[PDB]
Amino acid sequence: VAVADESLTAFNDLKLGKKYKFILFGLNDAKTEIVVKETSTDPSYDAFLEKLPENDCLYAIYDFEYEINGNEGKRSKIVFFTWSPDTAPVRSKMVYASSKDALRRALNGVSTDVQGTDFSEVSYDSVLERVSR
Repeated sequence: VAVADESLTAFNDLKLGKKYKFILFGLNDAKTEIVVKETSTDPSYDAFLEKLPENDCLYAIYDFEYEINGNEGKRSKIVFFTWSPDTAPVRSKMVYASSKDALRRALNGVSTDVQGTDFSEVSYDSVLERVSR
């Protein structure tokens, strides 16, 4: 579909400005474009997970910061999440699956990509392992 202008601006603020810790994107009612549904500066990973619709899909961008060690500080990588819970309607999964690339191709700067179908696939530990290793 079309990527709302607002969605790009929000990605750039997070990317160059650290303005938000994470952003939740979704399709509008008209299913014509990808808009931002929520933004947050809340650093707790649990506040992120509590916002993933148990029976629906969405796209998410999270600024994951972790310790690159050797007493060397932290590192931060932008993770793109595709959230398609096993319990979401086949109709939802279908439309999110095909519109994904429209959004994913427009966001320059993403390090990792995570496909989430259940909550354990998006736990702090699974994502840490994926950005670390």
